[PDB]
Amino acid sequence: RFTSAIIVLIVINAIVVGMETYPGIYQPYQDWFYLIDRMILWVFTAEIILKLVATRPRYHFFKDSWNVFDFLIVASGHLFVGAQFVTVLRVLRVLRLLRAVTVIPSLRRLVSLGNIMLLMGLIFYIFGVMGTFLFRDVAPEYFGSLHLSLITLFQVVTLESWASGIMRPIMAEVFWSWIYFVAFILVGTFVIFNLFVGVIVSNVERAETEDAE
Amino acid sequence: RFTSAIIVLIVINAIVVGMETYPGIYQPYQDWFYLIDRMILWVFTAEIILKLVATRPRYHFFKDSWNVFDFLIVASGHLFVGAQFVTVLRVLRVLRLLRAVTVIPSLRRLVSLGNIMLLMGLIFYIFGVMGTFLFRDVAPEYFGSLHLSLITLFQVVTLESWASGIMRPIMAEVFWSWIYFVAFILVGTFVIFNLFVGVIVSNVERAETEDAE
Amino acid sequence: RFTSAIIVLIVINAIVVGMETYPGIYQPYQDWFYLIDRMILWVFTAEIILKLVATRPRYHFFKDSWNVFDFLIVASGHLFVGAQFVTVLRVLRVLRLLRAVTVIPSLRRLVSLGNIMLLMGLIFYIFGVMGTFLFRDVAPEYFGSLHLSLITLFQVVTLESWASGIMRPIMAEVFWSWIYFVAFILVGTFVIFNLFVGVIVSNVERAETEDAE
Amino acid sequence: RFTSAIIVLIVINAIVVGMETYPGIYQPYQDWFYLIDRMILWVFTAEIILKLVATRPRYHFFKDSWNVFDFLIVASGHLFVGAQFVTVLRVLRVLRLLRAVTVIPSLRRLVSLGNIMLLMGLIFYIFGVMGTFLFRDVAPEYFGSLHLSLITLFQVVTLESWASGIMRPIMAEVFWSWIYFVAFILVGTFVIFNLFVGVIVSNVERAETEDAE
Repeated sequence: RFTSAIIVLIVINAIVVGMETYPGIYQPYQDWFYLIDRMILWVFTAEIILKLVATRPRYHFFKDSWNVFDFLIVASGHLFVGAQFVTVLRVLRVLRLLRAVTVIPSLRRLVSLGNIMLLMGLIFYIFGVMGTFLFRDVAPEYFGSLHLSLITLFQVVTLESWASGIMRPIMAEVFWSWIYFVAFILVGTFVIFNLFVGVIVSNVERAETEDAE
Repeated sequence: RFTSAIIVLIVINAIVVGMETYPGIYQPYQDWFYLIDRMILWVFTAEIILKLVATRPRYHFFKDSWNVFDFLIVASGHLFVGAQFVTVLRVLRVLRLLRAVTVIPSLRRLVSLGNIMLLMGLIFYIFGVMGTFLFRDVAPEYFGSLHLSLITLFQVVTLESWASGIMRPIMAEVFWSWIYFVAFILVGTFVIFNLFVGVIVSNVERAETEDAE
Repeated sequence: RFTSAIIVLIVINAIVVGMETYPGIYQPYQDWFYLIDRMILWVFTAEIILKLVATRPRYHFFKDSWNVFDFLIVASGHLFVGAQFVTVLRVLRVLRLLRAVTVIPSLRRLVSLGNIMLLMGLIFYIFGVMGTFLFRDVAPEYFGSLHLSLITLFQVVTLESWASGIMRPIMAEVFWSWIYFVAFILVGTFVIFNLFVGVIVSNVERAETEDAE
Repeated sequence: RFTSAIIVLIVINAIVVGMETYPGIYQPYQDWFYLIDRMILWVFTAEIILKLVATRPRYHFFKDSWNVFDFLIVASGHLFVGAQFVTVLRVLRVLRLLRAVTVIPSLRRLVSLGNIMLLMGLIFYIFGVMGTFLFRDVAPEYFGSLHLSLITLFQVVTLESWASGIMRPIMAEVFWSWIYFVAFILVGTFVIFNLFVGVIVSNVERAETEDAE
């Protein structure tokens, strides 16, 4: 019943945080949700404390990642409303909704690429700098800076409005721009496909390892 | 021949409902399709009744989901044209075209995510509220409300016009907006891929279970 | 050498057809490509005839689909330039480039859904008619007609500009329009994924059947 | 330590090339990065030379593709700043960042379609020419030329703004244009899916061959 009680509050406070967003609800029942917040934080501190002793020596609790998360989460919520950064700590309190992941199984269940990731990162950097020198002057919004180039090239990998929005217009100035992007799309696309082809093989392999165990 | 006769009418009435849409056809042969509708509903009531007795004791019919569906469908079509909600019941009559699914096999053949679905739902809620507070004032159409945020964030997951349509314009006001969406896209995208990676493993597993049976 | 000779011409005439497109090239070497066309058609008729006798009794040739294709293709190209439909037959001549598929292996190599396809078709028809009645008046371009609805709903399945281009604007008039499309997208998307999940299982199964053979 | 030393410089020069992009940084520390470039090129020439002798007889070095790449890369960087094409050789120097791929394993690890690729290429050519004759006059930007048609048809395969951006507008002039594109999309899409269905089967097969070895 302990866990169920906690999971319940999480959902309850979770829905309340959404109500706290509405400026309207805030005028009438501003305090009501305010107090309920103080109450939940308290019950959670008590919960955390209990768990601490029960975990085994207090140490073990600090060993578990899920527990430490719940600890840190509650800690931030504990910090007085006022503070150097009243707002940030105030907003980070919403992170407690993440408690839902820890408290309930399965979710945690769901929650080998580095190599390819690094290669791709290198690729983006290369084309990012090249693109900047190639279209920054004429297209300052997209290619103006290295960071602007990074974001635009990420947009093209997602293939969102790459032609109509980016390439077609750029071709007006530079007819050969297609030479730059088509190849980029091919390489980027190709890697992504292989990446997936690799994640699933490791997936199926895990299934077999599971049967062995 | 009984089933074939029924499947035939379904297709016939199915094509007629499409004709009933055209205001033009309505003027000339309005009545012709009108009468054909009354006739089909009748033959279907007779059909349903027959099935009821044949199913075994009348009970069994009420046991089958496909049969109950056909029952409820026909029932709605039975309700007099006029009624409190003449229109709704009148439009719901089109649901009888769904009879095609029940009557013919295979279709029914085609017709383990909850966990991930819940996690994602939680995620959208979190970002939905955050986005509302972050861009609602400046971007009332997209972020104005919690529900508006939900729809816009769903659009970005589909990756449709996220950059050109949403992000680029939002960056004008908030340059850091990219920090909010890129991460969102990664998380959302990542889950989706894993979700698929899981549905297919359960799929292939079913294939093996089938051979065992 | 016979086949190689034929494959060569195909590629040669194939490149020529592309040149025949340019109005410029047409002025200078209009005749040159014109004559080369007559020559190739002739050599192909001779080829077809030879094959006919060689196939075994002439009959067998008419048994093979690839051969009949090549036959029909050449036949159309044989029809005099002038005719009732000088243009159509003239343009259909380009179909001979398809000879490349027949003549060369592998291509033919590359070149269980019906059930789902039918279900989906039914689905589109249902929503197509519903959409027409729902937004045709206000949105005649997209929903104006049943066929217009079909094309727009196909666009949304491809997920191309569904929100920014279609849904967002439609919401201006109808705020609940999202209720109609989101569900549509889910159903359509879901089926597509399962469809793929099925094509690949049949694919892998074929691989195993191949090893058995 | 030798390799680590080299991998380090690569990353260091890699970050410097990105700084060399900024016109601002260029004014203050233009020379500083300039000299560091000369120094790295030197250490790399020495590196290449050492490897040459160590490879076994100098020959073997010239046998390895990775080594030859590193050789050619450095060679271009060696060419004096000034030259017939001062700029091109100057820009190609960035290719040395590719050294990262050679020097570090894994990347190289990541780095059976021809048949389908050829078929698709043929397909694009066919539709490319047809599209040109069909919409070039009215739509010169998209269909104006054979090459313009190629790029636009590639855009539609990516499914980016095909309807809203291309098809819808084209329908204004030609209502039947949908007949041309829908089929194109189906064929192109279908092949792509099968292509993937084939790459992964070869992938999984390699996994099995690996266990055999």
